[PDB]
Amino acid sequence: FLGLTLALSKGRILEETMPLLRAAGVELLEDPEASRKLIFPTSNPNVRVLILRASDVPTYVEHGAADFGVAGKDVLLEHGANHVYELLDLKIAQCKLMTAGVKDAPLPNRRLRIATKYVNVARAYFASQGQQVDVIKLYGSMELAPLVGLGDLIVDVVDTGNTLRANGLEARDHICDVSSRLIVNQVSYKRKFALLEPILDSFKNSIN
Amino acid sequence: FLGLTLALSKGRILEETMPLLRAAGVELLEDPEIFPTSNPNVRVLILRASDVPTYVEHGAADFGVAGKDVLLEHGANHVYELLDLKIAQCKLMTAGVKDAPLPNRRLRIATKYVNVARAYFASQGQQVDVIKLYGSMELAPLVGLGDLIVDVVDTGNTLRANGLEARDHICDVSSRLIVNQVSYKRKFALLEPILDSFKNSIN
Amino acid sequence: GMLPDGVADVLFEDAHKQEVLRHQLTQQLITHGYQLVSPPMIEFTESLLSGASEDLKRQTFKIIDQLTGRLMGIRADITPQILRIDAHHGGDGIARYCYAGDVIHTLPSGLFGSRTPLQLGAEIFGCESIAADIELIDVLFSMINSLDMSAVLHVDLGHVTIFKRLAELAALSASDTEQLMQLYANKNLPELKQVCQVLPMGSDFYTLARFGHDIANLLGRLSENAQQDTKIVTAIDELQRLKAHLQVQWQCAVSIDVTELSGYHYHTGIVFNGYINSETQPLVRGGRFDGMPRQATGFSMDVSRLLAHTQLDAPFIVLIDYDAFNNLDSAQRQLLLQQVASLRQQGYRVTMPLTAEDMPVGLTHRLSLADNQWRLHAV
Amino acid sequence: GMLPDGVADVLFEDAHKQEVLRHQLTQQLITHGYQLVSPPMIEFTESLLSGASEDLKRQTFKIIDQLTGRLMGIRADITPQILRIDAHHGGDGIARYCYAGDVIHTLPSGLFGSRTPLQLGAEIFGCESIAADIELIDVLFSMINSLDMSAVLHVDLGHVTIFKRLAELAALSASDTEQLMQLYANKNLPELKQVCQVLPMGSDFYTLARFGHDIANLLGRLSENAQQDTKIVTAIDELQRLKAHLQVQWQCAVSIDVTELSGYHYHTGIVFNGYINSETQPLVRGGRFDGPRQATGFSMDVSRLLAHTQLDAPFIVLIDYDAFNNLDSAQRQLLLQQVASLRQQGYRVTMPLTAEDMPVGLTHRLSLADNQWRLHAV
Amino acid sequence: GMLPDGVADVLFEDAHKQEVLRHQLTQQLITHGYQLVSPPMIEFTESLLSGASEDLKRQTFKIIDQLTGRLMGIRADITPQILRIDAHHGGDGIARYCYAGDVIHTLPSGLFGSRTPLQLGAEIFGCESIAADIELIDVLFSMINSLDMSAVLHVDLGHVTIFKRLAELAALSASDTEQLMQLYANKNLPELKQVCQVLPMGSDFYTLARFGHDIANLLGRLSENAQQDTKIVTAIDELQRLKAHLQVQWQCAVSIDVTELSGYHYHTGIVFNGYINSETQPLVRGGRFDGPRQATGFSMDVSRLLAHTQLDAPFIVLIDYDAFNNLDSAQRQLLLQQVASLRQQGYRVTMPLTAEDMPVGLTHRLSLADNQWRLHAV
Amino acid sequence: GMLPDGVADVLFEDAHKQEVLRHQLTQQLITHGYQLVSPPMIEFTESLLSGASEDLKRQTFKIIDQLTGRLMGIRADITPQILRIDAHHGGDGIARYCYAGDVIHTLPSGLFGSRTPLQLGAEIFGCESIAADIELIDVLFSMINSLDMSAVLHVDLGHVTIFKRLAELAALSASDTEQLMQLYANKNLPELKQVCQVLPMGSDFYTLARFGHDIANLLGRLSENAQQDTKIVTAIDELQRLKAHLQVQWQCAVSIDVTELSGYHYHTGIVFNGYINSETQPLVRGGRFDGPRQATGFSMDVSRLLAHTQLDAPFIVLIDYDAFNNLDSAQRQLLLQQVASLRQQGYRVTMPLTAEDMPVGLTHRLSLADNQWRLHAV
Ligand SMILES: O=P(O)(O)OC[C@H]1O[C@H](OP(=O)(O)OP(=O)(O)O)[C@H](O)[C@@H]1O
Ligand SMILES: O=P(O)(O)OC[C@H]1O[C@H](OP(=O)(O)OP(=O)(O)O)[C@H](O)[C@@H]1O
Ligand SMILES: N[C@@H](Cc1c[nH]c[nH+]1)C(=O)O
Ligand SMILES: N[C@@H](Cc1c[nH]c[nH+]1)C(=O)O
Ligand SMILES: N[C@@H](Cc1c[nH]c[nH+]1)C(=O)O
Ligand SMILES: N[C@@H](Cc1c[nH]c[nH+]1)C(=O)O
Repeated sequence: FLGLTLALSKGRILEETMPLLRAAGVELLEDPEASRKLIFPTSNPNVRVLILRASDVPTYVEHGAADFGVAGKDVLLEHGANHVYELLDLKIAQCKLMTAGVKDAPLPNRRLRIATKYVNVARAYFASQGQQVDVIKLYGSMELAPLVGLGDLIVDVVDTGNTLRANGLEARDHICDVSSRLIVNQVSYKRKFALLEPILDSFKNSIN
Repeated sequence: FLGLTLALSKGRILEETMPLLRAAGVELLEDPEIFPTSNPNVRVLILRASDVPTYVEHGAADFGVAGKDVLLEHGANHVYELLDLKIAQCKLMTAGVKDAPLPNRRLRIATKYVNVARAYFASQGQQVDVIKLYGSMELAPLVGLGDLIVDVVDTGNTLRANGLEARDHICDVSSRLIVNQVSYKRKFALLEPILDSFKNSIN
Repeated sequence: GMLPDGVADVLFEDAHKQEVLRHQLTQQLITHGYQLVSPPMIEFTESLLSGASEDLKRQTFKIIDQLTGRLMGIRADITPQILRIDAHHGGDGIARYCYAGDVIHTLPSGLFGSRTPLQLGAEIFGCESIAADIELIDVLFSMINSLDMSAVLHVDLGHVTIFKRLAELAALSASDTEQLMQLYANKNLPELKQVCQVLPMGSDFYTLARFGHDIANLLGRLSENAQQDTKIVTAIDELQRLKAHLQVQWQCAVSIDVTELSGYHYHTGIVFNGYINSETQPLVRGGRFDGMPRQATGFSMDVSRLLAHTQLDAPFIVLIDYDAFNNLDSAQRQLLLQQVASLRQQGYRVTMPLTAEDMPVGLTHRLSLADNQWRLHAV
Repeated sequence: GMLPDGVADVLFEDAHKQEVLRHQLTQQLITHGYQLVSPPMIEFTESLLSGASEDLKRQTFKIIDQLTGRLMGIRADITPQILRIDAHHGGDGIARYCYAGDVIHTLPSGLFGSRTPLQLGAEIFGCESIAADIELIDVLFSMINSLDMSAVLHVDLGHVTIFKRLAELAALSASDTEQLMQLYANKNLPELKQVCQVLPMGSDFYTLARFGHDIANLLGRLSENAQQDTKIVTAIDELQRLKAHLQVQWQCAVSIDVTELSGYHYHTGIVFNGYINSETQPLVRGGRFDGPRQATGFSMDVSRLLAHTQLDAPFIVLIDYDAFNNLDSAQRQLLLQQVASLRQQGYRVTMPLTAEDMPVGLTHRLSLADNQWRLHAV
Repeated sequence: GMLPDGVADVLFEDAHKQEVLRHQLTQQLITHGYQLVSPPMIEFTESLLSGASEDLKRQTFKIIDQLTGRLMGIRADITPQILRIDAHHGGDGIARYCYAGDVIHTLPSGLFGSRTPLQLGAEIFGCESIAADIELIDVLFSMINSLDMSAVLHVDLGHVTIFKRLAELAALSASDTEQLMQLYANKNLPELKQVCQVLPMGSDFYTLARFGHDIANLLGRLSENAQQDTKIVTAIDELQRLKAHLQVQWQCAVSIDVTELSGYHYHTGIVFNGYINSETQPLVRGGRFDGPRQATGFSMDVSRLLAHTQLDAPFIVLIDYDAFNNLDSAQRQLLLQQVASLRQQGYRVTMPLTAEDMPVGLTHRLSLADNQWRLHAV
Repeated sequence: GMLPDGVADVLFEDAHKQEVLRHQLTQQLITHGYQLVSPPMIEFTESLLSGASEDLKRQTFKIIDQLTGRLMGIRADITPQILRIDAHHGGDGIARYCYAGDVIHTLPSGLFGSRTPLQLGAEIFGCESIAADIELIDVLFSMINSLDMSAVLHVDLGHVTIFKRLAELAALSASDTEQLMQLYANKNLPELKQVCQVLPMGSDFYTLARFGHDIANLLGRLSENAQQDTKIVTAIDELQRLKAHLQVQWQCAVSIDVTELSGYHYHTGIVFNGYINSETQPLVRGGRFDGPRQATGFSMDVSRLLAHTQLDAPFIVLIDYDAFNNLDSAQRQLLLQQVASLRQQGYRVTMPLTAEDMPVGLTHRLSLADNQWRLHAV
């Protein structure tokens, strides 16, 4: 295969990206949600799509298995985006990375225990606040961690704050703003710019 | 809360564990798809399988059920593996594209099971480059991210349906009962009745 | 900025406490006849790791001596340095040593464990008698008791000789030993009972795991081949002597675990592990290490682990009033400095201020001039 | 069991002495209002060497953190760690710190130097006044005097501000600075006179080396451009103030050298070097340094005091083996109480394991005569 | 017997291939008038790292010369050694050099990179003209084309002069430069747009990252202060000249990136990166350097060619054991002459020690039939 | 600047020569059925120094792998790497390996010796027969003869088995062995005769030193217990077979020394040392060792051949600058085809950048005379 491989996260990212793609001349030929397929052809026979877990998109793109992808700044910050180009803020799937603790419970006086997916983001943030923390890596749902005293706080993605409040947690500190970004393999940007430029302009046009 | 907190993985592990629990006097009071049980001493956490060792080793859970696959990958130094439950049986294997030949470079392995991968290829005297994947691995060989994958295999149907085939058998996988070191010393009186009912249920 | 995992500043009152503990405990050991030695942080690997387990070699950071090109290490353990020192200075008779020093580990031992413990310890060289093992317990408990801690030390007694004799007598393979040590370490009683039913003297290996704690009756539960072994009977007798001594002399709750093979693998007999409250990582590790032969037994503890369980009297932090002092004649100033010198000798922390705003941290008292007189005044 | 050059055991009575000195001196500093801090032996290089000279970077052993893959260092100097600590905890006001800890150097500093000094020191942060520099001298000499040493401390005063102002005003190149610092360090007056005849304000740079010692008249020997520089006039005035304070208050022989730039290059002003007797390596090194925060302090190798300090002979007691083993339980308990009393008084008492069990340097036996335990000189 | 990450044996046919490639390519460069030099693996750091960035210093393993006590390094790069050699032997005129040698890196450069590349390269010293940069491209593509590879080389052109002139004209701080070089290296366009709105000439620094690829129109997008700078206008003109030469002469797809500063920071002008297929780490790195002498050159890891080059299957011959041992002296001599003839023609002939002595990948037997020795495919 | 003692540039024609020698000799070994392997410069010490003498450990520079924190070494010898490779790939049958690579020594071996030899060698694994030792001599002398050297290789044969069997049979102490090896090494015949009169079978140890050279008669001079010992009779028979083979097949002057224990102490049987003219350090070192797996091989420093090998003077050609620039496109293409033809024939042709562009050691100009391009000696 000689054209562009686009890495997409399933769920929120996928649904909000289809309009940008359609405008760039790239329609998927069926609905992924009801398919046992992970490589999808499109109406542009140069472009094909991979449906991945959001955390694997930077991996596939940096190694060139995908030429470009859409992933949240949250996944990019955690993973480290040194080996890819973040060309475009797409301003889709907007949320924030925040610390969160039990509702009305105060910070204890001991060494803070943080439970999170976003281990590197956590270390970075608490470093910048001059705070030394013990970090516990969680792959799954983090809202449980403070309630059984695994961690004092969690670092997680927050939109309305409804998921926190419904589990007896509340947002404390704002770490940074999160939006899905267009990332490109460094080599793919140099070698396949002719194939990319039309789609990057159509994405640039769709946003502004 | 003064009693036992049981960490359970959702999916295959959960469905196969309910019978062992029922026999130990622990029924969940609703379908998960923090939970109280019919024994008011025991409560249950429904976690991602990979987080069970974490919750147990830190004492947020007193004991849990996780596959030998997750325990081998995580490292089970800080917990006690008390029981092979002989449920959710499968195997960790290497897998590649059907009939595709080994390249001449260092093999590139794409897998969740990064440490298991390094361990296995070490034991076969082979040096590998490993790429960490959190999601579905069957795609990795097909777009040439890795040469092989390390994944859990039951029938082998998921591999064959994606144009892959099992190569090497790494080890056998079964769900195990793990216990927090402190919980085993301090709450043995609450544990022993449930451990015996689990020991009894495997006959 | 941020520090590496398992590396922490000890600051302010914690630093003062650590300094007092290091000093009190070192002086105690010196008064019990232990010779203080202060070996360096770095040696050549030839001497530092001479007869070391792969675990001690892996815990030792390596560096290159730019004078010779040869490999050196940052010590992860002082005991091997005491061995080197004893070899040169100790002679053939009994010799006692104590030490306190920083050691560095490449990896932490426990969940969020320290990589920079302040290792403090004692070694007795040149005595075979269990009496030397009893003297060390006496010295250790003398030290623990002097700290007036709220927390209580649980002692776990083990003996590596017991399992090693059973392994030799039952002629276990290299791998069968590994499978039993793994099952012991995870207290897998069911899967052990299965493995043990097919092993020679297999019932003895199951007995260790099920009935090892009951040391009074352990001998009467072992096979005739095992019961006849002098090294096993000695081992079980040493545990009973120490267990008794610890309960009678020191009112210590002792638990026996003859499946404990977890310390530094240079251990050759009796092993002791002191746990503080319900903490997973032991405060104190000790046991026999006859093997450079020279007889040797000792213990080490991380002084830093005592911090959370020891208290000092709140300190007196005194600030001399700036304005009042500068209003004094020369003779009046000299008179104050004599009074300040008296306070410092008594352990008062007195700041002679540089400015009106010069404020010591956690101020308790002001030294103030009221009716031509200098007195302490709580704030 | 050979050791690396510049690495030595401190053994037995020397180890006891070192432990007493470390503790006496730490307690003195604490009672003078200095906060004891004990920072770790290892940090990431990012924090440990943050704004460090090539000399400090070269003296720091590097090691690999296997958790992150990042570089760490074994500290060669604690002062940078006090700076990090002060930055977080110190605030904007005055803050005092003291420390005692092992540091490791890759290379020895001078002729047969240690690579493992026990660095003990004090820092004052947040005061511009020469008063802070005067307090530290007073604290240091308070400490030196408490040791009741026979040996005497010669103090060498320098000031890096003087050369640094001349370097800025004469607009020196990177390499010309290096050639002058090399020549200054061996006080090569002939080869300096040659180099200085071609340099701008070159006569001023030669004046530093030839007439730096005579601080009373140094200003009147400098070029008009130099003499009008406020930072140079302040610098030379600070040396005169400290020289006077040291002679008047402390009866200390002071020598000036305004070309001493051999200390750690984080120094930004006054520098102090304390030499014990005629020893090549200074015992004490101190000076001004900077974060936008004022800082001054000193450090000393406690190990260098050992050969010049003495303690009271220790009392080393051996309980008679045969007599003790002849005792009933109640009689044994009675002895242990008496032995506990002796240890509390600082007696070194060995409860023997065998008849041959002999403590090193035995002074006294605790012996049983007529149902009574008494000390007996051997 | 596991090896360190980024260290691999090159074995058997791969080793033969590597040896052929090393030799073919070295002879090509020699016939193009490049002088072969073979400098040592180790020098003193004074010479090996003379005017080196932190990146080159960090990639160089350090070792101790036990004769002098001085620091040496295992070379991570040969180019600085060519510079030393040229300084002594080269004179003021034009000089050409080629080299092939092992170099060692402390860390791998990219995802699963080698730490032991076989570095092969050419340098032209003493010519300012872009003509020297064009000769090297011609020599390199002459070499690449001779390999008859299926894989294709994508060339990336950069120019460090452009950013360095903008840094000087905008009078950027030491730290601001670092933050821009970090952002450029991940082409973080959003976070760069934010940083650039507060920097002097900030729009020019954003223009480099967003519109650097479009070199035809880049000049017309820069600030008037920037557009007036001769060194920037020359730089952008040099890129256009090379881009044109590569497309016209060589039918080469060129991409421009004027923010490429990831090569060794001794580069002073034009930079070239050759990528093979879609591989992350470039095969070829080249550019201008000046450590008062003009210099330009390139280097490549010969080992990276292995997976993309093929040799004719080799002829591996085994002499029949039993037949040979049945021969008289004169008959044996006659065979050895025939075997010598086969080896001269490049046949791999094994004279067997036993009946079981079997060469790996046997293709032919040399067998005796009717008093005659002939080859027989197995 | 200056280079470390025992470290030298190989420049220009010496570099060309070294490159040709490395390649010719590697191809020869490959055609004799030896598998080329190219193992890395650095491994973990665990594998690199696995079963090594203290001499090989001390010749190996140590470095820290920053990925793992573990110790690595720059190889001082490739043979141990062939052993590792053979262990994995070789199997139980016979296996042949050849190699050429740089190795680094911490100290020079002889007065002003190299610390950076280009080690080239062959190993046979899995054959007990002296036949394998004879094949290696055949391969070596095939290589030496192909070099057309003026200098002559003197071969010294030893056999460590002989002395080791005498040491075992005479039941010598640890220290008595040391005193005999010291006396042998300094050919102290008088002080040996004294020591030997008190040792059991002492006359046999004296016989080795006095009559070891005369291998034809050595067996008939030894004690009855020695003369019957199978391992001694085999050893002396192996020396006679090799001595004969070297003189008859290869016209090589052989000297025997059964008291030679010089070379890497991993040697376990026959040993060969090739000396070039009257040079103190041997060019070639070889003999038996153990992978249990049988092993024999040799190594040589290719760089030691340079001073004794000559190549045909090279043709260094400069195309006339002015004439070339006067050509149309079709005329330029026509020249480049002619230039390509010359380079294929090994001519060194420089396409000039300027009128002054002069290749080093110019022999010929390619000049245009009467619409034709011809070579012209200068
Ligand atoms: O702030 P709120 O409005 O409550 O929503 C934020 C939540 O939305 C996501 O859930 P989801 O499980 O849908 O994300 P994922 O499945 O894509 O990981 C994410 O995990 C947040 O917890
Ligand atoms: O029957 P097979 O074709 O051999 O496949 C069995 C599957 O079971 C595992 O995932 P599962 O969906 O059971 O659990 P998970 O979703 O929690 O990983 C695993 O990923 C296999 O693909
Ligand atoms: N040094 C050992 C304890 C010990 C001292 N002597 C014998 N054992 C440890 O750190 O665990
Ligand atoms: N740390 C310095 C002395 C010092 C402390 N503060 C200022 N100077 C040294 O050892 O050389
Ligand atoms: N030696 C450089 C390439 C180069 C040669 N000359 C100039 N640049 C490298 O390997 O990256
Ligand atoms: N490697 C040895 C020679 C040898 C190879 N095989 C056996 N001996 C040397 O350099 O001296």
